Amino acid sequence: MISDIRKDAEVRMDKCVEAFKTQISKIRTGGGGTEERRKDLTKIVRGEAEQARVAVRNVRRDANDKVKALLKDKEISEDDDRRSQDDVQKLTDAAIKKIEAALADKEAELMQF
Amino acid sequence: KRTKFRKQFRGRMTGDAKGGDYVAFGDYGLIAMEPAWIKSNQIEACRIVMSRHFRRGGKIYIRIFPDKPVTKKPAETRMGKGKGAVEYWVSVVKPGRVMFEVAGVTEEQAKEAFRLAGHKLPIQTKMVKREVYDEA
RNA sequence: CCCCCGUGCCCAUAGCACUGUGGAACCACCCCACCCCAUGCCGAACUGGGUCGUGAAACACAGCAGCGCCAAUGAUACUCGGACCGCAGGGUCCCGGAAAAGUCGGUCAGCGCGGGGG
RNA sequence: UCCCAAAAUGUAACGGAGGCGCCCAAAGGUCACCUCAAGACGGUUGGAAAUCGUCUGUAGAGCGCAAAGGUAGAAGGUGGCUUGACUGCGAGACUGACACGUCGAGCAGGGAGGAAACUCGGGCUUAGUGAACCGGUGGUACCGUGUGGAAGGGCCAUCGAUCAACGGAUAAAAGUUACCCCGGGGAUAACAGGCUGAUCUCCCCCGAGAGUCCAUAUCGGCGGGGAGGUUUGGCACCUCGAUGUCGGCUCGUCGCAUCCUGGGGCUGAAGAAGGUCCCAAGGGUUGGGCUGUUCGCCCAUUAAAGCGGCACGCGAGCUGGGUUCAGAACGUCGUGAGACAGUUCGGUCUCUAUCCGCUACGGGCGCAGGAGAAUUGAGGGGAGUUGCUCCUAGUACGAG
RNA sequence: AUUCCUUGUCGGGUAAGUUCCGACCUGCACGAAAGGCGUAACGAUCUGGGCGCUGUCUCAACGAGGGACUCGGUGAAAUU
RNA sequence: GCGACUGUUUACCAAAAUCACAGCACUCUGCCAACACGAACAGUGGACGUAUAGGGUGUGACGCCUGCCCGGUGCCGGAA
RNA sequence: AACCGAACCUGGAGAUAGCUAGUUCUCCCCGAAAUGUAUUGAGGUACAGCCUCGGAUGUUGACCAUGUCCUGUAGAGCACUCACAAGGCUAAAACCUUAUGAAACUCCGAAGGGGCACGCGUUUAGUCCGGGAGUGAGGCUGCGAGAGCUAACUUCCGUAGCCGAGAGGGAAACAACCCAGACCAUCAGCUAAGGUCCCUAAAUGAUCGCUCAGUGGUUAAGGAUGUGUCGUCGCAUAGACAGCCAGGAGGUUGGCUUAGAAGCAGCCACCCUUCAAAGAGUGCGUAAUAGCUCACUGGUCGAGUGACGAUGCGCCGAAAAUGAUCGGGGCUCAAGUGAUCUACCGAAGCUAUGGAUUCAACUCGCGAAGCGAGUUGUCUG
RNA sequence: GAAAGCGAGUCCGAAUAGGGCGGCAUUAGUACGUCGGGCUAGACUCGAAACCAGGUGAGCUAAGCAUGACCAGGUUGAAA
Repeated sequence: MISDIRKDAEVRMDKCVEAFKTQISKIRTGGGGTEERRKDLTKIVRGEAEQARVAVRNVRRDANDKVKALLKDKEISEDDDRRSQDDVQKLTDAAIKKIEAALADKEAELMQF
Repeated sequence: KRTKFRKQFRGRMTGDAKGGDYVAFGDYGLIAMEPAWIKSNQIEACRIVMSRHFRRGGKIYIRIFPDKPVTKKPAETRMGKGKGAVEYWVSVVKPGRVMFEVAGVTEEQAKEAFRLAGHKLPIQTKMVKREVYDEA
């Protein structure tokens, strides 16, 4: 059954990450950096990362209840609870790992000029 | 590369070779020296290697298609039922058969062709030539 | 000496398939069929009553090595047992046993009882 | 039912695939009779399949359902009659440890189908099943406690259990314990060790390609060969009549895959500041905020602010912040008691060293007179860090 | 403290805050009499900050007194 | 932050965010009360009380408050 | 009334205790099991398996042969089944050629194995009845498979040996491995394993070579013409590709595509001439050419060289934590190692002299139980 | 044999098939003893946590009740 939730989790997750990763490019007007006008712009970037974190947590606090309250109806025993956790972590941690990595490059451009 | 429809699991055993053929659909060949497990993730891996070296005129008759489905190690406790048969496929290669062979290329484009694609091989291999006749 | 009819052993080193020789005796077709008996529908089969003609066709003998079928010297796989090797995958040495396949070759039969004919 | 095997039998694994807890008023019985799958050429409200027909045809189809064996003289496809899908029985065998279980020639009674020899005691065989007890219902007039019956009992037959955790305790039975208690276990877990090493860490081989040019200055797809064992873990072998668990504070110390220094090579190295790889563990490697942390972020520095061992070094050294006793609270699960690698406030961890080892200090004897006292060095320990600045300089150097 | 998901995200005090106080809201699993939200005074309650002082600390040093050490007297234990 | 407050407790590991409380609420009981102790139509406690009195439950200064859902459960009522 | 999730005291029984611990005199004989089945069973117990005692039997046991039957691990293989390598060919299935895999494919198919009667070299068990048992997870190792990185001094079947309840010697130390199964006594001899420089015995013995690492003392992909030995390609009055000086010629004259890509970023194709002779180009450096070289030529040296292919030995690869080491010392004037031989050493094995014990039969004596005597074996430890 | 009951035979059954037994290699044995063992009792010995019955005391601590005891000093400042 984990092979079913894994997809539904990765698809929806990567679908968002791939989306925001493209939206952040719409913020960059050109060069970025015109006398002090560099940090104030970063404020807009903070929103992209903030909304990203939540989006990655939603799927975790949504797909989990779909299985937790499912294995209680006499269908799936234990030993799968933690198994499902380590499954969403490899997706959540990986996502955040890409976000911070992406922002590291974006910030290097918005401050470059 | 990949199968279409098979059973659940299979077996494993080291037996003698039943195909003492050196030349097959070409001129040169490639024979191993010691038994080894050739993973399906190697055939396609070396395929692109023999393609970037051959310019217009590079055909290969791969007949070492993996037919020995195995299991894969879990990630916690290996206690209970069977394992997952979803990972990779290998094929027992008894020293005496051919895994790689081409035709058309020159000697220099052959002695080095099979030379490059051989480092990822668990065992050592060699090349062959004419003087190979079995049946009609 | 031959040949035909049945019925056996044998159960493709006897089978199929190219072609031929055979109908006098035997053999089949064919003819007819109210009813015995009979077809999911037809008397093609089964079957009752029976010529000539015929023997492409079913049969019967015969030749030809196309294909089937059988198929050994040598030799390798494996190998009881005996003695070892490499971290291992796995591998060898000694004494016997020792087949698949494929090579040569060999065939399309051989052995009876019975009844009918020259 | 196969498969798994040390090849007759047999045989394990929460080992690899699949079926049963029926069905058949008759695919049963007996007797007659019919040559299947499938392709091909040619025709139909057909243009995939079937159907009709003719060739082919070791049967490749079928056999109610699972697989296998069996595979045509038929069990295979039809029809008549029929209902042995029988009572009384079994020589002698298969199989089982026991109780079951399977197969059976021949006997009899009476029947069924062929003309007959004959076949016939369910179904091509293998699953479609359940002891014993307790009770229902037909037949039989063996007991029936003074005799005579009867009640009740016995025997034939048969019915009832989804006893399914199916060789099966009661007619009938769920939870919880962090209030916990007793008997035992390292033939079973968590710490640690160990074996291991998939995962981790790291070294090496191949050269796709980036790198203007160029594969290896650097970086190295795809794939590979080993290493170390500090990580997840697997196995769980000493240790559950007790190997105290994280972390810190204290004390340290050892390895190199060397963070800083130290010498080197290559550079895509002008200098300068680097990279990288090689050699190299003498010595060194800061102070704080947050955190219970190891770990990590940040502040201010530095030659640098290394990685890992040592029972994740160190509690018969300390702390007790963390977690795995009691109370209490919250969310949440639970009808309840209660519950949670969920959080939360609280929470007694044990003056008196034997032996080894260790820091000091003495007492003996020996060192071939008995003394005083001055020394050699076998060997052994300690120490061994580094910045800045100026002098050569603003010189080699470089357009600057 | 209820929010698993990182320290959730801006903000506040700090040189620097996985904490704490304002807020946002996505409350894995707030909430109305297992009461909601709030509240002056009180609490050997818990949490965070500041003032002051300080051997808590950077490092301790010194002094003292009670053992510890030495001789006479009495002389135990767990363990084994 | 928790609780309102003083007060209590886990004599020998936890005094608190426990409990307790003043305050609010649902309900029960007019009889030899509900109720409780009792081998007892004995006795006694509820009370030499008597319903804004008595038991039960929960909740808990004081302040603004106290939503939707009785299907299931239990509770009273009905009744061919 | 100092350990209260139910006080304390006395009795109910010394509750039950399938769990634990302990169980006391000697010698002799035999000698287990950790398997199968069932189990509210899985450290428990039942039945059998295995042990012993004795009564009947008294060769049927046991291995070895022979003939006879049944399997269809190993292998193989295609025309069956599921997958599968290249082309044909057809409107892709099929059919063809070449080529395949396979625990759950199979028309083939062994070894060995199993039932049987039969006997000898053999041989000395076998069984039936009946008394009393214990064991009822077993451990390692090679082999044959599952699991599982064909990872565990991992687990689960089969099988053999050992352990378990067997010492002794060997492997430094070491249930497992190797040699061997210990009746007693012997300052007695021959061997097996394994060894024979010194720490312990026994050739620091022989012959032929391999080695030079100090390998022999935990590894591999992959590298190095390190040395030994086998076998293939071109030449010395062609007086050799490699060493020393010279030439290392031109033309012709478009690509895709650039500011350039008119020898060497990628994608084509790659004639001719003059000659003693010169490329259909194996590099370096530049933005393209220059410039350093390849093949070919002259000369003088030139009885030897250059390319791999196979194995015997070895080097690199090789990084660990309390101090290092093959057991140690050391060992190449080898005490390392491949082959050859012989001698010795060395177990409680075999042997010698003596003795004791268990079972049988053969000469005994006594009227008997019984004793002691000689003989073979045993004395299984 | 289930039993009626019959018997060197008796049950299955209106059949001559088998099971039980007799004859055949023919013990019929019994009582006392010693010794292996089995069963029933403490039943090899030692050890529970716990269960039940009766009894012991609130000179423990928990509380009620009757009756007495005690609270240096200082501060604050209610109603009336």
